[PDB]
Amino acid sequence: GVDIDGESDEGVKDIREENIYDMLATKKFAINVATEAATTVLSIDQIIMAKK
Amino acid sequence: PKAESLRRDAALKVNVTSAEGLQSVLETNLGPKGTLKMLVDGAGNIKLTKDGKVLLTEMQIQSPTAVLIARAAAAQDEITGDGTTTVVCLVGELLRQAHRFIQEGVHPRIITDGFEIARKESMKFLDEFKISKTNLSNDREFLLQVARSSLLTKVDADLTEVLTPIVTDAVLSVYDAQADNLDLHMVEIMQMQHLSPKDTTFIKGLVLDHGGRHPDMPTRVKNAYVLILNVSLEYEKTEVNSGFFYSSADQRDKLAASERKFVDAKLKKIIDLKNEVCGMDPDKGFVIINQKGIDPMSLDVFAKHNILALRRAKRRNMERLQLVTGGEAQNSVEDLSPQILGFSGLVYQETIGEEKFTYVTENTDPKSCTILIKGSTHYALAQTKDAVRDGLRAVANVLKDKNIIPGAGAFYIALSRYLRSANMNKLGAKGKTKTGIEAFAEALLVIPKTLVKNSGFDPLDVLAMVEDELDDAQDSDETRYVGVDLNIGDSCDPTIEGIWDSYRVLRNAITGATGIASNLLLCDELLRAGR
Repeated sequence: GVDIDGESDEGVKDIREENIYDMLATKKFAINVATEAATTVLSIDQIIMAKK
Repeated sequence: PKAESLRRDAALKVNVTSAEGLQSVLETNLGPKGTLKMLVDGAGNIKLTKDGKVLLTEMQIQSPTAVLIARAAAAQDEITGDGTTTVVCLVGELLRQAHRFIQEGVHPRIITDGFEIARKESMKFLDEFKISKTNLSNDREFLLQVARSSLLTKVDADLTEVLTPIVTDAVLSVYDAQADNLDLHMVEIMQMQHLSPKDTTFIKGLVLDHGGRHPDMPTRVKNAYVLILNVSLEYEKTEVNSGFFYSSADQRDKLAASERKFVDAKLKKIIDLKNEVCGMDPDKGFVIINQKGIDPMSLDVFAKHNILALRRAKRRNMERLQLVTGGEAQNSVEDLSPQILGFSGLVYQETIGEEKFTYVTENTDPKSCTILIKGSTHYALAQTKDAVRDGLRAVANVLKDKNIIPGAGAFYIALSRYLRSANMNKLGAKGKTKTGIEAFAEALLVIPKTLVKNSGFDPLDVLAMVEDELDDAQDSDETRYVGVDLNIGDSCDPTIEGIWDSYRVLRNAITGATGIASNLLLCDELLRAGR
């Protein structure tokens, strides 16, 4: 993974040593939300509002 | 000494120019490759709709020219229900094609009269181009591809496969096979948040708002009798004015229980009906509707007998339950009869803390349907509902009218080719009529060019491949329909792909857009009066 460093010498280390991982239910469900969030923005080519 | 020929041209040009701005806005969202427009009032109202008529109602236009454009779709949504954006594209583009002819000195009457002549000739070619479809119920497999025409337009095509069986099975289930008609008012649409739009499923019965809350209620009840209960089970009082006089708190329960005996006396006759007919028989259930409220004492009584308790039902939804279940409304408990009980299938209630729905589904003759659209966000509820209401009204004219027309610009390209070669052979109208027919033929070719423009493919290449294919089909002595394929970019067979449009939708689209666009060029001057 991406090591914070600030210690030891150089390089990275196994993330499984600290028992840190992302649950599949969190990652898999976040992909469907991230695609639909950017789809709405790219699909809107015009906006109309009023002064408030 | 003032006599002016300067009245030739006037704000009519601005009337055409104002229509050009509305065209460029509604040109991008036309078709399944279009864009999803978003309008915000500023008070928290956010609606995302690709339909043109829906958006124009929330936007005020000072230009009177665009007012008649929005009013022209009033008859389209109430009859055809589809193609509101296509009609607007035909009105705006026809003004641009006629702009070059006005500057050359062509009088607008010949331009106006030339459109009515081409409109009457288009109706003669429309009867030969249409295809009559049988009323047999074996066409459901063919109706699946036809229903996708309205579905693929308003969504990203990922939810089309989910809503395809729901829309198809909704109309055909309640419709016996005959001429008759179909009624979309019997289909109710409800919404609930905190769920994904991919969970949308078909509902055969009616969905109820307030469900029963108790841990011991049975989850699944198969073959249960529905009984309408019109009496209030809440706390009741003596029929005459009185009061509660108690010296101690123990004496209050004696006077309070005296008024509660009226409710408990009617509950003894209700529980006896369950054990009277199929009491100990397996796969049996007894469900109480009870539109009115429920007292907390009956919660433990109905739980021991596995009786579903419901309260606070909508008055409009009760009229449909009498048709689906068949049980008559029972006002008095003493008059309750065993024949009042109806028929129902397996009833399962989903457990959710926010709301609980009761499924009336799985009936012999429900004669009703419910389309449940659920989504987490606000725009997911409005966008999907727009595709369902447009899909039901598009198929509505498919079952009523036996004629069907291929879509994807099949009729727009073919009609422009027929009217082009037929004008030189007839020559029975006038020599100046060619300006109106050529402008009307070129105004119909914008629809196939608009669909391909949003896809990114060159509109010049698709126009040449279709015209070259139609010339080879005439010399081969056969009938082959050609259409625009947006995914690949080449031509396609509309019969194999399954793109089809109703006859009444395109009939009023060409006729409606012709009269409205012709009346725009008839305006001599724009007058401001009344203030």
